[PDB]
Amino acid sequence: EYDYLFKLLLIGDSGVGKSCLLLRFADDTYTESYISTIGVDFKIRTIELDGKTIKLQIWDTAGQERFRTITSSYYRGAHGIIVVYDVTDQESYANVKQWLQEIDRYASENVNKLLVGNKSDLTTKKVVDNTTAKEFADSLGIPFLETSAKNATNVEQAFMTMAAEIKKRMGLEVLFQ
Amino acid sequence: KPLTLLMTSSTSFSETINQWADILKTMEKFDSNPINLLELVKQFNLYVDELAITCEANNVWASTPNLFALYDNSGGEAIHGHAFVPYYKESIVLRRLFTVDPNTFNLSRFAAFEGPCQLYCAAHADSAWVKIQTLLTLGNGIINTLKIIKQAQAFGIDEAVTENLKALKEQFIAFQLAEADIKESLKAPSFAEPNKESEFFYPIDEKALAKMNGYQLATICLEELNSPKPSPLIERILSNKKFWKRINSAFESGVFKGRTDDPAGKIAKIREWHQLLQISG
Ligand SMILES: Nc1nc2c(ncn2[C@@H]2O[C@H](COP(=O)(O)OP(=O)(O)O)[C@@H](O)[C@H]2O)c(=O)[nH]1
Ligand code: BEF
Ligand SMILES: [Mg+2]
Repeated sequence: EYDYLFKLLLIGDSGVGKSCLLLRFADDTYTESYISTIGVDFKIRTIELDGKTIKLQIWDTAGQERFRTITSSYYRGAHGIIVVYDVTDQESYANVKQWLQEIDRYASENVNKLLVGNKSDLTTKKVVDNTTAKEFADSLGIPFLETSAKNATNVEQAFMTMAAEIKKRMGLEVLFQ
Repeated sequence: KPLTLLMTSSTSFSETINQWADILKTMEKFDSNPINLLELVKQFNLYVDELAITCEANNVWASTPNLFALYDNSGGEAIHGHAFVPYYKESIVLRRLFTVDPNTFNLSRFAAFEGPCQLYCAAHADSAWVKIQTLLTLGNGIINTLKIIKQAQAFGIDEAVTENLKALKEQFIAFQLAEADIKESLKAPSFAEPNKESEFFYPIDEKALAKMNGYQLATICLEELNSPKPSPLIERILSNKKFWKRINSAFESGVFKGRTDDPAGKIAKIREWHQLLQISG
């Protein structure tokens, strides 16, 4: 039984670590196998925030344009959407702008967003400055976070805070007209 | 009032779709649980392979770097286990790009072509490659939708077992329209037409080969072990002493670890073969 049922969606360029992120959250495991997601997948994990029990229904999407038609059809029905980039991949960060566009286009007007830079454990190759990124996120009233799916760094937090921002919006919507 | 989708009034992906399209063309009642997606994966993969053979035979792709050669921004770096080699045959890239893994129902990564191909698509919308992508992508999709549907149902998500299922069917139609467009194009005539050196790459001259770096060369050697018998191309690469430092270096980088095609076994073999060929050049 649960108090809340939130539906989340992960999006971002191919190979940035979406699936690796979701697996870490749901199964606490990490595989190094080079597998690429077809279309969409989903895992489920129940958390409790503020004494309230929240069910998370999380869907992974495929980053390749050749799958967009299939993935896009999953936006509108989402409470929150985590956009992911690779801190070692400059182009994936530059694509975040376009990814945010796809949200305005398929997603509900008042859907919760969240910016994530993954692979933070790769200190040597990191190429996207955190600072530069918190700015952009701030410029949009969006939360930000750097995760490593390999290590569990900030992973549980990312999903936790997307969950938190939803309960907050869910609550304001019940309150005001 | 069970309706799981029925397997054999077809044993080939294209027809087996429409025994299914057929009866989703024909309602209320559904255990997807009994459905053989895995068998569906076995068929689709043949569909892909057979469609690839056909393309290479009809000369449909028309040095001879391949179609995607001018769009490589990889800097010769290895992208998730694969480096870009401009001498891959288009029909192998095809295969690598759309064949579904039976153990995960996802794709094995062929990352170095993921971007150059998209770019190529954006610049040749009328191309055959696109029409083929459109088709095989829908094949991947159908597969996926079935996977989802099974577990959605299996999990509850009445919303899920429903809204997809509308779509699963809807994909069937666009497939057909695809089969139709592709078909007409392969009906076209073609003059006759092979490379003794490799099953996978176009011919590579001495000059071209030496300009490859360790990741590119390693990638080629790993690709050649997909053939049941040692290939001339790999003997050429492994028998050259000047290449080895950078091939082994790339192996040690750890970049190929995640591959699904037993890189450990392949690499162990390659090192053995090189040891052998190092004697008597
Ligand atoms: N070092 C490191 N590598 C990662 C991390 N996350 C993902 N990767 C690598 O990136 C690849 C792609 O991850 P994946 O989840 O499959 O990407 P996506 O599902 O297409 O978004 C993985 O196979 C890993 O090799 C991470 O946190 N640290
Ligand atoms: F490469 Be992942 F499926 F976006
Ligand atoms: Mg994925």
